[PDB]
Amino acid sequence: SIKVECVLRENYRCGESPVWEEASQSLLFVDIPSKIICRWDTVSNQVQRVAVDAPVSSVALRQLGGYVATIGTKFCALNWENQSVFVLAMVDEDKKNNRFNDGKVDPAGRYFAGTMAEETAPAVLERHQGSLYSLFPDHSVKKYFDQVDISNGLDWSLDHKIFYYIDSLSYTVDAFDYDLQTGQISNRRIVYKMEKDEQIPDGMCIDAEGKLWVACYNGGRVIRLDPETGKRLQTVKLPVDKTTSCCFGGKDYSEMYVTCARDGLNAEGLLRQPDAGNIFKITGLGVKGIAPYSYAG
Ligand SMILES: OC[C@H]1OC[C@H](O)[C@@H](O)[C@@H]1O
Ligand SMILES: OC[C@H]1OC[C@H](O)[C@@H](O)[C@@H]1O
Ligand SMILES: OC[C@H]1OC[C@H](O)[C@@H](O)[C@@H]1O
Ligand SMILES: OC[C@H]1OC[C@H](O)[C@@H](O)[C@@H]1O
Ligand SMILES: [Ca+2]
Repeated sequence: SIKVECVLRENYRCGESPVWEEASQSLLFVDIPSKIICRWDTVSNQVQRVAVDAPVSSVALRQLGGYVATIGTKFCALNWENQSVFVLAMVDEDKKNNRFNDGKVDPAGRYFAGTMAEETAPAVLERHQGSLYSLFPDHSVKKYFDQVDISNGLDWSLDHKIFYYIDSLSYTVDAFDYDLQTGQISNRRIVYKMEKDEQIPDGMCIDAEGKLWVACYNGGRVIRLDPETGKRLQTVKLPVDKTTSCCFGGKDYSEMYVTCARDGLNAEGLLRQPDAGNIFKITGLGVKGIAPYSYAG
């Protein structure tokens, strides 16, 4: 029943931030070092790209039209019709060598995204240089906490009272109390401790049953976690090791899309993993996900 299929063979260097746009039946994502925001029309099977001038680490839908994205250390807005990209807000202005990493829109339309020191190789970087931010609908930015190694996967409970969060080099999935009307968070705690063979926790999405799916970078898998118990429910393996993120999409959010990377693989690794950097689809998981929220500014 569970089927893993490589569905887009474009060999991205580090595919990240998959988000399903049901209005266009398209998958949006980024290829970070390639400095492109990608939109894959799954019907026509055509990919369109917007080139940007710095590494781009996440993309989200913008409610009023178009898209938003994290490029370098700037929150940016994109009009797809004119390919125009402009800055909404900047962060980490006191940092020499930082960039945004993962980001996602909360259930009130705020664009959460966190930063990291820039890497020279995978997970080789200055420690604790990142912070978590959110871009509010009025374009102001809230700073939540600092000392982040690599800001990564994040999502919100279905009752909108819990915020789930991954700093990759903590090797844990954490939770906070979260207030929907204000976007405030409180009382960080560990919810899941990654096993050795699960490697580095990367991207994460919630499903319609309130369980969490986490992409395991270097672990060649996604895992399903119960945040209520702190236990793993399921593991699904993929034929690429550097699985970076996941989201639900397609008909009624019943299909999972998984991004991955070829950056960091040596000659032998590339040969063992011919689909490194491609987009995968997983069907038959037996759960559906939920629609992404759109940025409200
Ligand atoms: O550290 C290697 C990779 O780990 C996963 C991060 O999301 C990505 O930005 C980073 O480049
Ligand atoms: O001051 C009370 C208010 O504090 C903020 C909460 O989001 C709101 O629901 C509550 O009513
Ligand atoms: O959302 C389900 C659970 O997720 C983990 C949180 O630490 C816990 O407080 C919450 O009840
Ligand atoms: O309520 C503000 C915003 O919250 C996110 C929703 O996806 C968007 O439609 C809404 O406009
Ligand atoms: Ca990531």
